[PDB]
Amino acid sequence: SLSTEAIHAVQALKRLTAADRSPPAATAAASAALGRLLRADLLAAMAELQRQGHWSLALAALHVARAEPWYRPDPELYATFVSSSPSNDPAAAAAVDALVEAFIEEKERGAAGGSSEGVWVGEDVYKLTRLVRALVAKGRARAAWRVYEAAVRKGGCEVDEYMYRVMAKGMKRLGLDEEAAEVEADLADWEARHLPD
Amino acid sequence: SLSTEAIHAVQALKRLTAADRSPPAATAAASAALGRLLRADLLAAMAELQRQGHWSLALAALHVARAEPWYRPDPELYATFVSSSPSNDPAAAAAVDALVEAFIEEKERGAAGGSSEGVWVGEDVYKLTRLVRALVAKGRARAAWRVYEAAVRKGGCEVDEYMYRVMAKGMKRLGLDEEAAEVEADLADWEARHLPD
RNA sequence: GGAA
RNA sequence: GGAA
Repeated sequence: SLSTEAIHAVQALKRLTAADRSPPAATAAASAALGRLLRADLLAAMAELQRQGHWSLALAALHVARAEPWYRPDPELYATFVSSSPSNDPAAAAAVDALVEAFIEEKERGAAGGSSEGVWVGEDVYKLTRLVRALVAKGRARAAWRVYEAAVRKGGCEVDEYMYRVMAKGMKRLGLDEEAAEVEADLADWEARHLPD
Repeated sequence: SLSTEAIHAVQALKRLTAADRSPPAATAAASAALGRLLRADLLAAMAELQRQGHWSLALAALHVARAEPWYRPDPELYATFVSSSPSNDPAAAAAVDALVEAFIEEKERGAAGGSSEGVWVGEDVYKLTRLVRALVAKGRARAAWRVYEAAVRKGGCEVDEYMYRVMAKGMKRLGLDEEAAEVEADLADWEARHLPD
């Protein structure tokens, strides 16, 4: 739920942008209304905006969160944005992809670039699977494939049958067959290492 | 709350109609009991009747309010009527629609018919969204669509993500799919103008 | 929140 | 479940 500190933060951001909805006035009100909010409250207000359908304003709270010190690239955080994005929206579709790009960049910008070893290894499987599954739902095939190819195939993050099953079905159901065949191959290799006899 | 002037106004209207409930005797008691009541008191008595379930009597206080000098077409005022209407009532369902018709007519009858420029532009988004959302709740799809098509699409009233989300889900959830697809299109166009990069 |  |  929302603390009275958060609910009022959302209220403010809306009353402010009520008069000016342009993108420059948005991040101005977002930064002002969600400026030094405790990690917990900021994160909540962000999801509260998503819930209400104010996606653009949620992205604003996302740019504010990035400028905070506790901000970390979270697969789940992004999954939310992907899920709460307007369907049948070419503009939004792009933002979703650009978002997925930001995530991977941020992730590999941390102690990566040559990390001993791996930004992606040790990543939360469940949360990562949620982002992927979410993208495959909105139909961002290419975008879903990039997270996989980067975190599982190149990133060396060990996932499970559930993850593969999601990607395999996803890619095959969104046209990317060469991709689907690869996922089935990775799984084949997975099942080879874990199956018994 | 109700002023002693209002509470007694409601009391009267009821005691009067108690003997005669017919529609002609209603507006007769409504006009008599709520005749020169201060804008504030009249409006309150109206909502008090709604609250009690006396919808027909609320409509009577609405016809009296229309004949007043301070009366203005208010999206919220109507939303109340739509909300307080008896569910599963074919008779009431019609009145709700006729009500929505009255609203748009009244709105465009003012300084409109060629206003430089727009009766609808500058309208209160929140209040307008409440009427729409209220109609979509009672399931008056066509009626909800008319307010949108007139105020947002033709009226040129600039709304937000929350408004679209309401209409998009509403139309799609009430059978009007062609309508829903259009709302998603308007939003797409909205998100194109306001999203970043 | 555009608020049993 | 990686959860109208």
